[PDB]
Amino acid sequence: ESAVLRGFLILGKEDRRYGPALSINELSNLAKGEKANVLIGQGDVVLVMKRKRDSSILTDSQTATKRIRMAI
Amino acid sequence: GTVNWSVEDIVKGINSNNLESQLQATQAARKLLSREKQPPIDNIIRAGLIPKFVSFLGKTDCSPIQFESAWALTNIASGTSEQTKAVVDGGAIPAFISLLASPHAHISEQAVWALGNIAGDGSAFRDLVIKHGAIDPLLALLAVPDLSTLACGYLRNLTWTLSNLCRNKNPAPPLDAVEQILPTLVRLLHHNDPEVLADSCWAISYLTDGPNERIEMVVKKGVVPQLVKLLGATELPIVTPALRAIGNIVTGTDEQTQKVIDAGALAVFPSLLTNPKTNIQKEATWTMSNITAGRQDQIQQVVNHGLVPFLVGVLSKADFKTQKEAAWAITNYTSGGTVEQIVYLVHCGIIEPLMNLLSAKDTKIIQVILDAISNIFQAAEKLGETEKLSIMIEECGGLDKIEALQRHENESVYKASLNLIEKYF
Repeated sequence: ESAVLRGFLILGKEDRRYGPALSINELSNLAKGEKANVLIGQGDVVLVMKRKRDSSILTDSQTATKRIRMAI
Repeated sequence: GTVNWSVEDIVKGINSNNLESQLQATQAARKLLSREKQPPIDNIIRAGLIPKFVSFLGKTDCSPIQFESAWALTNIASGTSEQTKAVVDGGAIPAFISLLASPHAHISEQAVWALGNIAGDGSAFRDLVIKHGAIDPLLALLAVPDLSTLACGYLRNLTWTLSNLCRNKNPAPPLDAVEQILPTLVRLLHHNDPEVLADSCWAISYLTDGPNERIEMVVKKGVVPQLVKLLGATELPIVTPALRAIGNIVTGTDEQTQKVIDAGALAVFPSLLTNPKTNIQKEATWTMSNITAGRQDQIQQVVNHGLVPFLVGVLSKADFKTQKEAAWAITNYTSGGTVEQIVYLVHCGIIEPLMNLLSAKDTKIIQVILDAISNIFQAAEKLGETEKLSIMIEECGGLDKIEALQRHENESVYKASLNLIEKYF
């Protein structure tokens, strides 16, 4: 359990918006950037998020999606 | 002669039964659409001209009117989604794909450009351009033994359009299309032109932005060492997408993350973590946070490259969003690290800047920092040195911070802070 949970940050008590509690084994397959409730040893359910976190997708630094051809 | 026509005159010329009159009117439209901001795109659409322009794309016996219409349609397609849709709705996609075969390079180039604008609108038009068969002839334009023989602008436009065929992730481009394009991207990534390099890097940053299976397709092509080389470029337009691509890769498996470390990426981070461009510092620190979420041997590489003092620096002074990324780096480090690695972190001076951020008006960074503090105390327990740590925290005003958080609105925060105080203070 400890080894699996090292990959997650515990955010607090069970939050039903994130669905039924997973087992620790089910949690170990959770994707990056995701949250879930997990049943931890023993009896308590907590909300966790994976420590590998996905792109911010900073629109400010993105380049233009389209280009107009101006006169030279 | 074709300068400053009214839309009414353009319509009159285009409706004439005279191909030369139609050509002059189409050139007049091109000039209207290219000589100002903002060009009257909506007036041209409203005039009903798009179907005529699309028919002119097919006039193989009059290459000048193919060019003028291609340019006009490119600029219409450069606008809003509704404006790009009007171009697609007129049947322009297969007409432009046919024009890629033009014996005139300036005409093939304009078709490339137009297709880039259409694909750039979003995933649906990107995938529609692919379904109409654009990839084979686009890639065929690059099938020369030395890319340097191509006109620079021509090659830049092809690279940009290919990058838009790689862009957007809801949904991601078809796997088969990515597999077809990747070998050409690998080649463009080694081409010595700063814009080609920038746009190739952007393409790779899009392709690595997704599930680990998408990351693996890119890593297997062997491009990580070249990305790391470009990460150290002097031009910000190259460093920016190279860093996004590298950051995306280390969101993946421990093995994918190791490829980035093996390629020597960490040696660049003293400069990235102190970069005067705010967004570079932010994404570099984000990248570090996903590396310190790795294995203990990967944390040790962060240590060996001397990057912990740089994380202390960012935590001490940076844009708040960058400081938040640094805090994430620290909770991840302390969650996965050895006792020795954690002792080292404290010796580098992490405690004071960590405590100073507990006054932030951000619940998440508070949760992140309280978790980091808890992890550091757990290391201290194993060495039996919790009192030593408590004094350090008390002395930099940290205890006052934690004491206040007992009356925080968020339950996880006041429970966590109550626990630290009850247990160590």
